[PDB]
Amino acid sequence: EIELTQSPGTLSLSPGERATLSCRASQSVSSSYLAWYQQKPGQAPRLLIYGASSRATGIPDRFSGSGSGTDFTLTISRLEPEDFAVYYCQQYGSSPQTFGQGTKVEIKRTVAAPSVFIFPPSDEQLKSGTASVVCLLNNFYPREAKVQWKVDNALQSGNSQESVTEQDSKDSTYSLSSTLTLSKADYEKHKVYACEVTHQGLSSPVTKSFNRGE
Amino acid sequence: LLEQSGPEVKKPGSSVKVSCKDSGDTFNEPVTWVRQAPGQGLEWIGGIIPAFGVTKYAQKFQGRVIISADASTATAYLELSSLRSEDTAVYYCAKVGLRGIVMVGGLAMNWLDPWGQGTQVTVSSASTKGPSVFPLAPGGTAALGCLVKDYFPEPVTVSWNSGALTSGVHTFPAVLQSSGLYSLSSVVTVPSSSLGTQTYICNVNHKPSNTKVDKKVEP
Amino acid sequence: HINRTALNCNDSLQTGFITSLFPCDVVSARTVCGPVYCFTPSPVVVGTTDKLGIPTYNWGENETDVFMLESLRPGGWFGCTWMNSTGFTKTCGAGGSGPWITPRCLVDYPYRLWHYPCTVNFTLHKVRMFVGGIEHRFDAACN
Ligand SMILES: *[C@@H]1O[C@H](CO)[C@@H](O)[C@H](O)[C@H]1NC(C)=O
Ligand SMILES: *[C@@H]1O[C@H](CO)[C@@H](O)[C@H](O)[C@H]1NC(C)=O
Ligand SMILES: *[C@@H]1O[C@H](CO)[C@@H](O)[C@H](O)[C@H]1NC(C)=O
Ligand SMILES: *[C@@H]1O[C@H](CO)[C@@H](O)[C@H](O)[C@H]1NC(C)=O
Repeated sequence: EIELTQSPGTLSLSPGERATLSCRASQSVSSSYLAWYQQKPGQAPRLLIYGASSRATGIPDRFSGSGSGTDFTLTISRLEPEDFAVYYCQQYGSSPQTFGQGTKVEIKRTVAAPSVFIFPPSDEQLKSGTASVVCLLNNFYPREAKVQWKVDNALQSGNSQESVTEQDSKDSTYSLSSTLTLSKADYEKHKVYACEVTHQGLSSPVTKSFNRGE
Repeated sequence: LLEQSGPEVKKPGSSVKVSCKDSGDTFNEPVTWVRQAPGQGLEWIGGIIPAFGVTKYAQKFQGRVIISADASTATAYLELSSLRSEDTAVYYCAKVGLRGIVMVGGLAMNWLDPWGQGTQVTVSSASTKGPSVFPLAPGGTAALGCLVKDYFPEPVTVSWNSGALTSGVHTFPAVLQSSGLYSLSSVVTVPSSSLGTQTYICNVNHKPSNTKVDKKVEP
Repeated sequence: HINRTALNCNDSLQTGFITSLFPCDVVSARTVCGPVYCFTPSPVVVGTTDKLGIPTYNWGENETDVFMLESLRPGGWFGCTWMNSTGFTKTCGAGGSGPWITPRCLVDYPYRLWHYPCTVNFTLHKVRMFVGGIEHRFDAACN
C-alpha cells in the first residue's frame, strides 16, 4: 500500500493569495495516475486534476498541478472565496488505490477576539439530576482558542466537551461552545463556576462566572 | 449526480446495505466504493463492473464486505457485515472514468467522477431516545439559546421563532457524550438593547423519535 | 461462464475505446480486452483456459490464462476476433480472417459493432446451412 502524505495540515490564506499544497508518496508513483480532489463540508469530493497535470472539464485555470516521482504539488494561483475547502490527493496506479489526509485551505482575516458568555444550568434540568454549564465563544478568528473551567477556583479536567462551527460565510469567523457536565449532587457542592478563555486576540484572559443559587 | 440511500444507524455486529443509483445510462460502467471516517481521509473498500459483475475488494474488507449490482434497478450495492464502531463513516459511490482507464483482470482504476452525495453509517449500541430541551438564559451584544441534551440518533433540527429569526444564529454540531447519546446547543446573538425588546422561542424537532419541543427562552 | 472474460484494458492513448464494451493459434488473455469471439460459422464465445483445455475463472488476471483458438475448430472456414488491451481489433484465420464470410459480409454477434464500428450500416440476413455435419443458424451483415 502506497502511503500519501499531505502538508500542511491547514493552510490559512486571504482571498487573492497563492496556495501551494504538497502530496508526498512512499513509493515512486507514475505521474499519469495522480488526482487531486476538492471537498466542501457536507458535499462529495469534486475532481480537479488528473494525471498530475491535466485539469478536469469545468475547472478554472487558476488550479494547476505538477510533480513527479514521490513529490507532487497542487497550486491555486489566485484564491477565490469558493476555493476554500479541504483537498485530497489520490493515486490510482497501484492495486490498492490510496488517498492522502486532508489539507484544509482556510480564509485568513484579521485577528478577532471572541465574545464570551456563560450559561448556568436551568432549574428544569437540575430537577432531573444533571447539571450542564455552557461557555460560548462567539465570532472569533483564528480558530485556535483555549477554554478552562474552574469550579471554586479549582481547575477542571475530563468533564467537558467542545464544539466549533465552520468558518462563517460573511465574516469568516468561528464560534465555539464548551459544555461542563456535572451531576446534580456534585454541582450543588460548589459555589463559583468560571470559564477562562485565552485567544490570540486577547491580551489577558477573559473570565465569565456565576455563583450557584444567586 | 448519483443517488445513494439515506442515513443508517445499526448496532455493533449487524450489517448495512448502502445503495447507489444513477439517472444516466452509464450504469454498466465501473463503480467504486470509498468510505471516510471523521478524522481520516478517503479509504477504498472495493468496486464492481456491473456489465460483467466483476467485484474486486480491498484487503481490509476481504471477508466482511460484498458488493453487488442490480440491473433491473439502476443501483449498485455495498453490504458490510459484522459492524464495529470503526466502521462509522460516510460511504461514497463514484464512477471510474473511461478515458484513460486501466483495467487489470477486472479491477478498473482511474480518476473518480461523478460521485454520489454520500451515505452516513453510524454504528452504535445506544437506543433511539428523544431529546431534552433546556433554556440557556443570558452597550454590547447579548446571547441566549437552547440546549438539546441526550438524544439518539442524529440529526436534530433547530428553528427560532418558527423560522422567522435566522440572522445571528449558531446551531453547533452535535457532540457524542460518553453515554452514547448526542448533545447539541443552538445560540443566537443580538444587540443588548434588543435583548428585552423581543421574544425568543427555539423549535427543536427530532424525527427519529417523533419529538417536537418549543421552548421559551428569557433572562 | 462469465468469469472467463479477459478484462485487461489499458487506454494509455486517451481514446476512450472501452465505452462500447459496457492463423488462429494461442492468444494470451493478458493482451485481450473483452470477450473473444470465434466463428465456426455461428459465433462462439471463447473463455479463458490454461495450457490444458481447463477453463479458468479469474477474469484473465493470471499470466497463464490463454484462449485455445486452434483447439476450437470443426476442415471448414475458421476465424476469431477480439479487442486487444490498447483498443485494436485483432483477427486470425485463413473467406476472411474474422467474421468475414464474404469479402462484403460479416457474421453478426453481440459485439460486432464494438470490434467493427464501420459495419453498423450493414443489413442483417438469416442464414441456415449444414457445415461439416452440424446445422448453423446465424445472421450475416452485408453491405
Ligand atoms: C465470479 O466472480 C464473482 C465476482 O467477481 C464472484 O462472486 C464469483 O464467486 C466468481 N465465480 C467463480 C470464480 O466461479
Ligand atoms: C499501461 O500502459 C502504460 C503506458 O505504456 C504502462 O506504463 C503501464 O505499465 C500499462 N499497464 C500495465 C498494467 O501494464
Ligand atoms: C494491440 O495492438 C496494437 C496494434 O499494432 C499493438 O501495437 C499493441 O502492442 C497491442 N497491445 C498489446 C498489449 O498487445
Ligand atoms: C491466479 O490469480 C489468482 C488471483 O490473482 C491467484 O489467487 C492464483 O494463485 C493465480 N494462479 C492460479 C493457478 O490460479
